[PDB]
Amino acid sequence: GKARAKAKTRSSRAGLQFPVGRVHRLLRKGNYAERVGAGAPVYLAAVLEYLTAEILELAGNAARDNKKTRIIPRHLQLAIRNDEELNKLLGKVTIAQGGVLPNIQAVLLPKKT
Amino acid sequence: KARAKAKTRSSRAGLQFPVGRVHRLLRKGNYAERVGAGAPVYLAAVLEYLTAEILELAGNAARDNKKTRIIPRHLQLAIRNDEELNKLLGKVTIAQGGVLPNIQAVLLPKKT
Amino acid sequence: KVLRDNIQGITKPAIRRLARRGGVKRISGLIYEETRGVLKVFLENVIRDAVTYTEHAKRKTVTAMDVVYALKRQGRTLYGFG
Amino acid sequence: LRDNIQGITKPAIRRLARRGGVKRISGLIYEETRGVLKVFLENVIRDAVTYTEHAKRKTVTAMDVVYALKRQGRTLYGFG
Amino acid sequence: KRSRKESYSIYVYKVLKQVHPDTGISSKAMGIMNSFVNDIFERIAGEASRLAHYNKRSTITSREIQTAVRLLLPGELAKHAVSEGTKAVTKYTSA
Amino acid sequence: RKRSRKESYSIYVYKVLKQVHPDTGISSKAMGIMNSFVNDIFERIAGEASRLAHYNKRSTITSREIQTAVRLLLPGELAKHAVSEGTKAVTKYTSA
Amino acid sequence: ADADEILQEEIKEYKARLTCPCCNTRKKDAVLTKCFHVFCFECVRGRYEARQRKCPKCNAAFGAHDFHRIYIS
Amino acid sequence: KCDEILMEEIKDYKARLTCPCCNMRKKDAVLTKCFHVFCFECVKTRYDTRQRKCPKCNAAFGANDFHRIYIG
Amino acid sequence: KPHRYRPGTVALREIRRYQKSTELLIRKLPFQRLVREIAQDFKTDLRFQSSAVMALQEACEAYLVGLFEDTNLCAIHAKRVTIMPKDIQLARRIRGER
Amino acid sequence: KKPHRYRPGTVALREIRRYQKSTELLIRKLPFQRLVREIAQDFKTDLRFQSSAVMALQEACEAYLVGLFEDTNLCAIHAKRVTIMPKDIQLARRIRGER
DNA sequence: ACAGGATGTATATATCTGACACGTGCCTGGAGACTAGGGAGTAATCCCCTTGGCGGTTAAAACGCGGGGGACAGCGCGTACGTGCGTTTAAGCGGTGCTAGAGCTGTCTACGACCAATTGAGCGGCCTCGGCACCGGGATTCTCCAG
DNA sequence: CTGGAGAATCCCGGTGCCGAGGCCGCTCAATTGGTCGTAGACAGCTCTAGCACCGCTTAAACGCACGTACGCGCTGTCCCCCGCGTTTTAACCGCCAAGGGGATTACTCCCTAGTCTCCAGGCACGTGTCAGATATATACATCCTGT
Ligand SMILES: [Zn+2]
Ligand SMILES: [Zn+2]
Ligand SMILES: [Zn+2]
Ligand SMILES: [Zn+2]
Repeated sequence: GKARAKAKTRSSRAGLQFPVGRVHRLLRKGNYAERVGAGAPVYLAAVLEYLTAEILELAGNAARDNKKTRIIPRHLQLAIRNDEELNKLLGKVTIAQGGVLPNIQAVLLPKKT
Repeated sequence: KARAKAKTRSSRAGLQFPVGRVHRLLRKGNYAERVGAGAPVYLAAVLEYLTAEILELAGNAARDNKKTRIIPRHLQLAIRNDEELNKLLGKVTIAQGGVLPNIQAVLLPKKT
Repeated sequence: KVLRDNIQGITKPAIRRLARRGGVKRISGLIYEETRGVLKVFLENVIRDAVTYTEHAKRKTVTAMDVVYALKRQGRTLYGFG
Repeated sequence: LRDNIQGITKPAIRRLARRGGVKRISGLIYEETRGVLKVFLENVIRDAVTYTEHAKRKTVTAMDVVYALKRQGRTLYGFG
Repeated sequence: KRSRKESYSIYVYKVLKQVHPDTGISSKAMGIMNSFVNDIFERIAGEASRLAHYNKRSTITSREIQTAVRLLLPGELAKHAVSEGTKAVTKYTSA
Repeated sequence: RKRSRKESYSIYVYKVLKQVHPDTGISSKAMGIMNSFVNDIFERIAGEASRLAHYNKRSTITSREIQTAVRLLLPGELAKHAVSEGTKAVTKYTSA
Repeated sequence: ADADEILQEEIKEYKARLTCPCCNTRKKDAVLTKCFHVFCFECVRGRYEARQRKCPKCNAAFGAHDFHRIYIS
Repeated sequence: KCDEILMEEIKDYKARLTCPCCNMRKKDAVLTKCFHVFCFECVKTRYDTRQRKCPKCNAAFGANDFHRIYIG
Repeated sequence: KPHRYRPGTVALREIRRYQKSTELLIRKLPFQRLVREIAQDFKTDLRFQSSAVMALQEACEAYLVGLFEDTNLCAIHAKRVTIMPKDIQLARRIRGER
Repeated sequence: KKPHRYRPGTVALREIRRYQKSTELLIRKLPFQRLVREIAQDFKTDLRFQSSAVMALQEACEAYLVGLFEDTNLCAIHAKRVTIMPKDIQLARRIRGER
């Protein structure tokens, strides 16, 4: 019979904002393996969404104290460099228009006699 | 029923390294859904050339060490004494190869 | 048209600014020529990789994709360009 | 197994420095070298144990170790 | 016809509005975010492919992704990502 | 309990050594070093060529992807000599 | 006149075998300890840098330190 | 004055292809310890007299340490 | 009476203002000309997208800033506040660039 | 009379030459194996190690410490010192990227 | 700078000894031959968008100068480390013994590929208004000389 | 040890602007629902090697004595780089303009996956034998004391 469900995205089934279907397609066309399991895109999309949420929360926190309601690459760079764990995750990665983390060596400060 | 007996693609290209095994590993390694005919030939040629270079340098080091058998120390000397071959394998360590013998000039005796 | 000695275009105040962003207080006068040298070596490596990528694509224009692949090649992954 | 980092003795660290072309070694070098060696082992062994756990194995094979080293940009030749 | 390209822009924006209801984002920052998502996806998928090849498995499952996450992500971030992935897989299995 | 079958480049490395150093042997540990080196370089060239085919939206790896991968990965004059050797082998294979 | 011509001819002959066959521009100062033939140092250094580890005339394989500088004078 | 350099040119080249000690025949031998070049029969006869030292730089060498060369 | 700052204070002010800011510290046209010169040294008759040149400038500035950070740390290690070419060479060789 | 005594440094140089000419392991095998097992039991209890795995770990650690001591010696020479101090290792590791 | 005494190192012969090189039997993984269908090479077009020039102008670079503060050589010291020696520790080697788990094999079933229909998510284009850059001025804070 | 003067910076507020985000239309790829094949989980068996203990030997670790050389602090001196004002210059923005080739489409052909059979290249195993440590025995290159 033609009685079938209309549509139900795998992202909504897993309760994810990130696309399970697009991640599955990219896994299939990326030549990673001959086969891709059903739960592999779900797990990968969940991990990607968690990492995105973490970095975006940190970036919004960095933007809030700068009196800006709009995340810029400087805020993302500050969020990544302040968080030493995300910093070590993205140690060998440079961010365009992000600047650097403001720090000066303690010996370079004035003697202040 | 008449057919050619056999001729390996390594023999066709004049290569010692296996073109067929390289082709099989290229398909089985999930690199692309298709692999050309000349790609394993060219890759086997490149692998054989690199093998010949490193082996010739290692044999030269072995002869300079008065030994007719190549040991990992000779291979390490071959890598570290050739700058191009050293930076091709810069992030690679060799088991039981030792290190290239060098001493910083400031550490030498002052001759006083 | 050909281009010559544009490595001098990376001027002394520019190198001083780059060192200031790197938290450098005092800069020797011989820092600048070595900075030109090392920046030129880095640019030769990256541009050679990008030009090889462009040549493989049968293209005569170096896109941002080629530069991004050359950077992710050398352990210098760059974000914000694709 | 408790306190086996002292098993990396002082003369062993001096021998390692001698292979590294070090002429003089401070007395405080050995503890800090033991610490950084402990950090290096923690990283490599953690990756190797993860590789072993994925394979549903209870034995850490040499291939797991070389995969762990290759992950950290420290490729090692001679063990597969 | 017309060029078509896909990106994680709407997904990143939905996550942002979930975590920061009254915060915006710029085009350059969204490019940073898309590059980050593709880079991490490539790292995890390549590591899972390597585990599948080492263990002679012909398929990538949630076990491969979990092992790749444990290998690549550092420490507490890896633990939280593993928990989130397991939660999503269990939720997807029920529905 | 039967016997397994493990593939290696040992005989190929030995053939190359004999054709470059006719009266020089190689130890088992050095053979393991050589096999690991061949596997590493093979996987490196293959991964770079796979990424090259992915970037150009190409479904096949031909001699040109390996061409580009060798020009990239191999440094200095190793690159051009391996290019010459690979092109020579490809021409000799297409001729015969 | 004849003596000067003969002397110039033998001087040219001396120039022939005192100059490296690979370069033919400037004088030999090195020897490969495998083929026992005299060349100049930077030509064989370039060939080793060009990864051409064969002698220019007898094609004998030589190592990294199978060539050393010759003190002619 | 062109000829004045000519026999001056002769004595310069003629000196450096001949043996430092015998000074009468072209050099065709080397010493690999001291990186110096002598002729063949001089090093033969001076090895036969049981003195294994270089006449000019005083470098000790063995039997296999010196060999024939083709200077040309 | 002229007013002068003691040496180092203005340098510290530049350090602060260039660590707070994110814009490119190299003039765009000279860097573009340098990139084009190196490219034509590699392959002649070559064209560059503007995004490609901007990405190259971002990468080069980031690399030079990191190298100068390591060079400054080398300077402090030698009990110095000024950087020297030996500092750059040591940092590059430790990083594996030499 | 007058027992022989090498000056401080020449024995060290002789050990440098000997241990750069040689290739063997510079750490005793049993203590390093015990250290590896100690560190490994913090990740998964009741764990077994292939012998070749322990040799591979030992080779990797020998190579890493030799390279780290090379960079440490270069840092010490940079500071116009011939002795290596902990700050040398800290600087070398931080430039290499671990710190 | 030069004896020489001693220490260490580099050459020249017997001698075992496992490891290495070669010979055999399989057997399964490459080779031959042939099909078919899709990937890509080639021809054509078109429309971004890259390159090139000209002009204003103005921010930035280059230049020169005063000086001060950091680099470096030299000195002194004192202590931390190197070298050697006697002592103690445990590493190493071999041998045995037990079994846990690596590794392989046969079932089979339950997931993953494949495919037809489709439809709702996701991307391209439009447009608007508000977050933010900027201008401008005052207040605050940092620096430095001169008391 | 601060006062105060000069200069850099923060903050407050109005204004315009351009791009962030919401909306609309379309379209194509993710979804649903089946079939079918085969990948792997799963139990069972084998047997390799990992682990544990034991004992002897001796290499190595360790503790200490003693000297010395070098790490470090201080002093001088000196000269090189920083701050700053002025002049030049070419970067940058705007605008114009041409055409190069990146990107897309359409067509065809040839190149590679897939199959089936077949055989020989390579792997596991076995076995002779020979570089090769491993000693001594002898002849130079440094190390250090001494003059
Ligand atoms: Zn020449
Ligand atoms: Zn010759
Ligand atoms: Zn003579
Ligand atoms: Zn001599």
